[PDB]
Amino acid sequence: SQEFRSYTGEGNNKQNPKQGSIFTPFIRLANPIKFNKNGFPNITNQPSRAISNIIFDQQTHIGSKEHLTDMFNMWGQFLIHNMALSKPEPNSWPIKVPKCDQYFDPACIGNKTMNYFRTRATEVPCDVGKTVVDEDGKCYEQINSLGSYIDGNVLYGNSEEICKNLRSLSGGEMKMTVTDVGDLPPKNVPGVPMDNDANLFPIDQLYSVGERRGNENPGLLSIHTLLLRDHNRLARKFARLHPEWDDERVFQQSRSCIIEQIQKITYDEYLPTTLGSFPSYTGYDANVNAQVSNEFTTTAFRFGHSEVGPFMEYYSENGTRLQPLPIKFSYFNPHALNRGVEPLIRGLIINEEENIDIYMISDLRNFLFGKPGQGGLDLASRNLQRNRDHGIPPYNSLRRQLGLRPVQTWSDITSDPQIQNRLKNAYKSVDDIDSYVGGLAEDHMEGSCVGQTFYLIIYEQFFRTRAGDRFWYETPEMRMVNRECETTTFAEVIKRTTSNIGYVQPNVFRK
Ligand code: HEM
Ligand SMILES: *[C@@H]1O[C@H](CO)[C@@H](O)[C@H](O)[C@H]1NC(C)=O
Ligand SMILES: *[C@@H]1O[C@H](CO)[C@@H](O)[C@H](O)[C@H]1NC(C)=O
Ligand SMILES: *[C@@H]1O[C@H](CO)[C@@H](O)[C@H](O)[C@H]1NC(C)=O
Ligand SMILES: *[C@@H]1O[C@H](CO)[C@@H](O)[C@H](O)[C@@H]1O
Ligand SMILES: [Ca+2]
Ligand SMILES: [Cl-]
Ligand code: NA
Repeated sequence: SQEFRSYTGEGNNKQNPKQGSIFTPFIRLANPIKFNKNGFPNITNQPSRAISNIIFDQQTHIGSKEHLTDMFNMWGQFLIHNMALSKPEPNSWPIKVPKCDQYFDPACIGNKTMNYFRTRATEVPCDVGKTVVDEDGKCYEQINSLGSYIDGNVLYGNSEEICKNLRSLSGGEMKMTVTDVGDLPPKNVPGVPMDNDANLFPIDQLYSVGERRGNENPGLLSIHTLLLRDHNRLARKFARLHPEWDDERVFQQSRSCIIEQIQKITYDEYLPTTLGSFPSYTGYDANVNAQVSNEFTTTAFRFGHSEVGPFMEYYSENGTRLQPLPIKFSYFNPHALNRGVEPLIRGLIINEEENIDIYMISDLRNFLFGKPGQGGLDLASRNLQRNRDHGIPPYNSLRRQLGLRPVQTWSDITSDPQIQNRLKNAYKSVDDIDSYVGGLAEDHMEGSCVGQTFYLIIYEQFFRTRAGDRFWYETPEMRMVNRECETTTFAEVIKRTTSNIGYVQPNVFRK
């Protein structure tokens, strides 16, 4: 009776069963400032949408200075969906639109807003860890509505019941939609609630995968598809190798391989690209907590929104460039896979992404439901709100609490005058800068695509989600379990799972 991971994350740490499990408070690297959970946070800086217009506005293409690909940030978005979800409660703190905003209030009605709901929170002890006494006299911490471990929840769901509805229960395989253009994920699966944020298409047309927001964009769904194909491929092998294994055993052995495949790409390919390198595994530490930190998911790792390019490229088998799909048209759009995943994959690995800086494309920052005065969303604003919702300390306060030296003037953050000016325009002091905008404004660390601050927060998180993981693939007991897997590089998984994909570079995150 071999022991396999749970679907929720609990049981991973023997001494602290719930450690890292779903629906548990986030960790803090730095004390939060009072965020007044039950009301609005007391913010003296400019509102989120103002900071968005002043700092994040983008009018031209910059292009990744590190020469990274769209596939790189598709994995980043795929990676975070394995780790953290800040699920909101019906606790409304709307985003105020400045009067006369050309994108959300051209008629100059100064009461226009964008929907925002504060993250689920729970009362915590005031004399434990890094918290703060809220303005109502109690201490609160935000709740991670997802397992903190990299455990394939993106494919298999967050519980037994959801998992056994996504899988065929035959040969240990996952349900799939067989089509004229390869195998695609399933649809209309009972018990698998899928997100429809943009609400362009009816939910019965969305694909049913282990992660609610899997339909967010097609490039994300494509990654889901290939790892599902690779899963059913391994299940057929284990079925032939071990005919005595029932459906449950073939599935788990296949699930175990895919989890290892996800982990290996992250720590052998993704992180060395993000941070320039990464130390080698040093063994499981039962005293390390793998739980996600509030600053990691809220602040540091949200850099990807800066790097998303405006267009999604499509290429055919013979290498011809097809009509690019603009991001704004791809939000929760299953039609993007009508011609299979191969045309997307080709575009993702060849097309260079956007630079990680203060600028965010307008597909994300100025997305509209229709006319310029009725509805829409601003991802830059949502991030600022979330940081202020969670009580992320100011830029210089965070650095101090991370063991870094605080900045003294604007030039200490960057030499680019236009960045300096936009910071002067948005904030009157460096000690008023939001950690999110400050870390983005920093110069990239040597060999990295992020600044010193974000570098430190990201490095600190992924050290723990590896060291604190009892089922980490590099541990002796897990090399034994996964002795018949076929874990390779991401580029080779693509070839294994695609039809006539064409040329694929070894590192699909670069060039
Ligand atoms: C649409 C969105 C994306 C691309 C078209 C996109 C992309 C990324 C990348 C590439 C990331 C990291 C490398 C990344 C990180 C995180 N995102 Fe995320 N993202 C899109 C849309 C959203 C939306 C909407 C949210 C929630 C907005 C809000 O906070 O109100 C979002 C969140 C995050 C996030 C926080 C994780 C969490 O706890 O939910 C990241 C670390 N992304 N995105
Ligand atoms: C808001 O913060 C300012 C200082 O940042 C403080 O003077 C003021 O009293 C605070 N307001 C509330 C309602 O807490
Ligand atoms: C905002 O509230 C309603 C929105 O329907 C609007 O009629 C009203 O004029 C606005 N309030 C102002 C402008 O003070
Ligand atoms: C093959 O290449 C030609 C050349 O432009 C292109 O028009 C056609 O769509 C391609 N068809 C494929 C790859 O099936
Ligand atoms: C915070 O605390 C309770 C414990 O009583 C949790 O069950 C729940 O998540 C709430 O939001
Ligand atoms: Ca950018
Ligand atoms: Cl500098
Ligand atoms: Na997880």
